[PDB]
Amino acid sequence: DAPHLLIVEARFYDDLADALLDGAKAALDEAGATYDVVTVPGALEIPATISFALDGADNGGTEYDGFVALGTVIRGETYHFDIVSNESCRALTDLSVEESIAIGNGILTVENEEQAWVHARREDKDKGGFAARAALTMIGLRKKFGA
Amino acid sequence: APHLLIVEARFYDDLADALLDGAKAALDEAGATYDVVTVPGALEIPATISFALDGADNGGTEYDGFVALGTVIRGETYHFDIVSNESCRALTDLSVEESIAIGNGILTVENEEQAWVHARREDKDKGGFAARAALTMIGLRKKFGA
Amino acid sequence: APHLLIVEARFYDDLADALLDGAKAALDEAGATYDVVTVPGALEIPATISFALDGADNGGTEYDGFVALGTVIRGETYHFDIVSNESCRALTDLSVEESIAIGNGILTVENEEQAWVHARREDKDKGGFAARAALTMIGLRKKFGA
Amino acid sequence: APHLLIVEARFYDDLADALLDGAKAALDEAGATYDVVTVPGALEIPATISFALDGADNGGTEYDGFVALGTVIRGETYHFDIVSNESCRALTDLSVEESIAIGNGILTVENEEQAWVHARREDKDKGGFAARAALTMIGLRKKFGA
Amino acid sequence: APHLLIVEARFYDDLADALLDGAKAALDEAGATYDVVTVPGALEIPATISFALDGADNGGTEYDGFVALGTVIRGETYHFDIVSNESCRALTDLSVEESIAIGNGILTVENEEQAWVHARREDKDKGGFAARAALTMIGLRKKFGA
Ligand SMILES: O=c1[nH]c(NC[C@H](O)[C@H](O)[C@H](O)CO)c([N+](=O)[O-])c(=O)[nH]1
Ligand SMILES: O=c1[nH]c(NC[C@H](O)[C@H](O)[C@H](O)CO)c([N+](=O)[O-])c(=O)[nH]1
Ligand SMILES: O=c1[nH]c(NC[C@H](O)[C@H](O)[C@H](O)CO)c([N+](=O)[O-])c(=O)[nH]1
Ligand SMILES: O=c1[nH]c(NC[C@H](O)[C@H](O)[C@H](O)CO)c([N+](=O)[O-])c(=O)[nH]1
Ligand SMILES: O=c1[nH]c(NC[C@H](O)[C@H](O)[C@H](O)CO)c([N+](=O)[O-])c(=O)[nH]1
Ligand SMILES: [Ca+2]
Ligand SMILES: [Ca+2]
Ligand SMILES: [Ca+2]
Ligand SMILES: [Ca+2]
Ligand SMILES: [Ca+2]
Ligand SMILES: [Ca+2]
Repeated sequence: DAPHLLIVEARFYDDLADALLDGAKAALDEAGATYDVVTVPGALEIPATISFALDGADNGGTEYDGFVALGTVIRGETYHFDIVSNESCRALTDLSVEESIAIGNGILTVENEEQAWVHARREDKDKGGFAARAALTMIGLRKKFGA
Repeated sequence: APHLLIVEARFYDDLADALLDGAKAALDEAGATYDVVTVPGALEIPATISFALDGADNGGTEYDGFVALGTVIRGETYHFDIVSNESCRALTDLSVEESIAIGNGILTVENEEQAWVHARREDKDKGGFAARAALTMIGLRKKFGA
Repeated sequence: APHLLIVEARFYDDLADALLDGAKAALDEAGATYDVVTVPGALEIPATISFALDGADNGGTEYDGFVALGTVIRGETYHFDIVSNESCRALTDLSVEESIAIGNGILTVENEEQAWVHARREDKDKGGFAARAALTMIGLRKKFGA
Repeated sequence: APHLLIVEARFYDDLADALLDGAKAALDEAGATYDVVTVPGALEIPATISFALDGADNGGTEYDGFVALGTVIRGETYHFDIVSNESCRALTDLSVEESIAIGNGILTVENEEQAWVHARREDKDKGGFAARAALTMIGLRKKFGA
Repeated sequence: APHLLIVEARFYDDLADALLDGAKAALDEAGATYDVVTVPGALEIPATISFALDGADNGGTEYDGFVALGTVIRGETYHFDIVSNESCRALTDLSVEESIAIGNGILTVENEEQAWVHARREDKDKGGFAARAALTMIGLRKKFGA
């Protein structure tokens, strides 16, 4: 009866990933929701992964009520940092719309590691918790609208 | 009488109130009805409209149009620019792909000051503008017989 | 003679008049006829063309092409490059997905000065260029027998 | 022998000539045949390829590949970035979604000086590079038996 | 034993070799096999994977995953961000729409220096990272039973 979420975490920056995951798990536990955690190398493969889960579900696999995308992108000198954020979020958005699924976006895109922590920590901006809660809210709306 | 779904990303509460106030006032004056659904951020507004559409296709409330409200204030983190681009990008695709009337009231400003200049109905009234746009689009949807 | 639908985003009233004047001159000059539909902003131009396409598939007016007109001036707020990007993005995709003739006259400028330099038929004439591009695309569409 | 469609966005005539010369040369050298269709700007190149594909699916000329030729020179207007992004973005989706071989010779430069360095066959020969890329992709299209 | 398709955009030959060496080393170390196909630039990598997918649906080599390798160095021209943007964008959509395992080794850097810091297996080894990312995705694709 409790929603079962799939947390797809891009573990590029491990310590930041743990902050986000701790934020997300905290919010889900707190809400009485259960979850599975899957780790991917970077934000770029987060959408594909949710896609794998959806197709998996259609093949009798675990059926997730929603998803929590966790990740961190720190703009350094390279332009690929803009690309990771943009493409991962872009694909997630399209995904949430095209598949009409509940997705909490916890993909952090900051200038430096200092703000990354400010957003990743549950003690701070708690983006991971905000994302997990966002997924729940969307799970509720998805249910309300009878999508 | 058109019945709209107002989807507000209530990130900044005060601003959200201003925008919603603008949207509601504009629709009231046009004699249009509406429901208000709340989401945490602009990023979930498009999926929300999607939910509404699927629900409608499942016998649920059928909406004539949508008013998306939200506010994104660019501070320091590169995270603000993405919220604006995606939400509005997704809304644009959605309006086209689904051929629906969408008033885009997702405010993307530099700082809180201009946010209020745009959010307040006494000012630029972005919320009202978006609501009116939805009505205009609802009318065009009907004129072309879409 | 080709019959085009001119979809103008009337945000800046005077600049819209300039683009519209430019678009009409080019079409009148070419002998093409047209209807003009007005929307509040560039963001609703793609959906409007979408409405017209579905309207036509429902026995409504069949347009040979489209001329999208609009102007976005990048001021101080971040709510400008998004309008042009998304409006143009959806227009391009629409032209490919639906294989239709679309003249893109959505003007994206840094300031009011270039807006006028591009919007005036007497100058850059962005509207006429878009109108002419639409006609060109109508001819190519027929030439390829698409 | 592969037969390709060169779609040239002829906005800057001289540069267009340089790019076209480069593309034709590369195609001639490879013993490939080609048709040339001209469009006003890079923005209509993707729809044009789309017209040709639908045309082909209606018994029209069947092309083995495409060579998109164009030039965008970034100056002041933000519309220059849009043309570059949109045309190239649509071409890419088109190459993927339709599984066709496309050589991208849409030159996006800062100034005219570098435009010539890239456009001239004697120089960087962007046109020939795009023509050669199209050929390469045609061969690959066949190697995979897609 | 997974069989991957390495699609390398060989624009800067030496850097391409660094990335390929990094990709093969990672795949050989995992016991995975692979075929290597060369394209002229990052813009054709997505269409190439598309070719491989179709070819597979026509009884061609069935790949368990893909490793996209390439390098884009941002200079003065704006044609650099577009190559990285579109290629990566196309790859991302492809991986989602086709539910395929794709390791993105398309290196987007500002200068030759970071290009070398990332392409060398001895250093950041983006080629190996992409290859390993592809393997991880292959494993996940199977764990989820997609
Ligand atoms: O999640 C992230 N992934 C990153 N890797 C890119 C991509 O997400 C994939 O892991 C890999 O490129 C191949 O799929 C990042 N950077 O490279 O900087 C980053 O900041 N964040
Ligand atoms: O509506 C907004 N949402 C924001 N959050 C992003 C997103 O809309 C979602 O709430 C959440 O990311 C997970 O879905 C914002 N910022 O982060 O700055 C903002 O300014 N405005
Ligand atoms: O056509 C324009 N519409 C604008 N409005 C945005 C949008 O096009 C819609 O009118 C409205 O947002 C709700 O749909 C603009 N700005 O806001 O700056 C602009 O410059 N040009
Ligand atoms: O090919 C180009 N077309 C341009 N026109 C834009 C577009 O390609 C179409 O021609 C027209 O806008 C209507 O579709 C350009 N600029 O405006 O600068 C440019 O630099 N290059
Ligand atoms: O892989 C790359 N291809 C490049 N060429 C662009 C494109 O990838 C194709 O090779 C060609 O344009 C025709 O499709 C690059 N630049 O132009 O700079 C680059 O840096 N990297
Ligand atoms: Ca750790
Ligand atoms: Ca009809
Ligand atoms: Ca001046
Ligand atoms: Ca045929
Ligand atoms: Ca097969
Ligand atoms: Ca250095």
